[PDB]
Amino acid sequence: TLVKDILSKPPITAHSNISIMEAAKILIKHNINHLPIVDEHGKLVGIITSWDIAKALAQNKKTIEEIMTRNVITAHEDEPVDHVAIKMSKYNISGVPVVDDYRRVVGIVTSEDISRLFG
Amino acid sequence: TLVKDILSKPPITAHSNISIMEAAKILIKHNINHLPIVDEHGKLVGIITSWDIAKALAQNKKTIEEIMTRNVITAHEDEPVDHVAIKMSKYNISGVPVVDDYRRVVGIVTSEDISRLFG
Ligand SMILES: C[S@@+](CC[C@H](N)C(=O)[O-])C[C@H]1O[C@@H](n2cnc3c(N)ncnc32)[C@H](O)[C@@H]1O
Repeated sequence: TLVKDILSKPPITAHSNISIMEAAKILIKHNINHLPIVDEHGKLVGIITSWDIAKALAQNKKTIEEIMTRNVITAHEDEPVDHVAIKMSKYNISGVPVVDDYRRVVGIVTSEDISRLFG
Repeated sequence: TLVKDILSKPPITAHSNISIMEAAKILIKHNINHLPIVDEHGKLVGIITSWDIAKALAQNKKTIEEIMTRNVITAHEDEPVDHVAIKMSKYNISGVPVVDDYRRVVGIVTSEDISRLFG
């Protein structure tokens, strides 16, 4: 079971220059809790969840780039699913962006996406 | 093991008239993702998570009352811990406020609390 295999839908990403409100609107619109942030060239630079929306409000930040998590735990398109599951238990995270060798975001894998593949 | 036997900290609550930003500050300060909302008597009236903070910002809500979830599953201090775990699975929830005879909040049990004891 590789990752590039189990991807079912397009990636949803955002740029870092956007407001906290715009980011929140994106989460709600797509009903997602993980939003990979890409630069103007489509390359991964960070990640946002609803926790970071709360954190931005608490720290009085205006843009996503001031609050996004910059050390992103990722999976490779050619990576095995079990390794991703272990990554997610180890770091206690529930979503990992899937990247290629050029750092483009090809999708995202969640712990619900995985929950299916084990049960 | 009753609920009262596993509570390890005081309750953390907020009033319904506080701003979205002020609620967000409470979540971040205490590193919690569930915030029971109470009235002037301390009676449970709702609950918020960081997801609700995001929802509120997206919708330009001003206070917590405008976004809080009012349909809140609870536990009593004298309820078996296992019965709380059963509720979490049954209603697909991750945080259960613990209430007393006046419906005041005396603590909260989370999914992580359960996994730490019984995972
Ligand atoms: C308190 S931790 C708990 C993790 C929880 N699953 C969440 O949604 O955030 C919250 C932080 O995890 C970070 N985070 C979530 N997924 C991540 C990932 N794949 N790589 C790096 N950081 C991540 C987010 O930036 C957020 O600020």
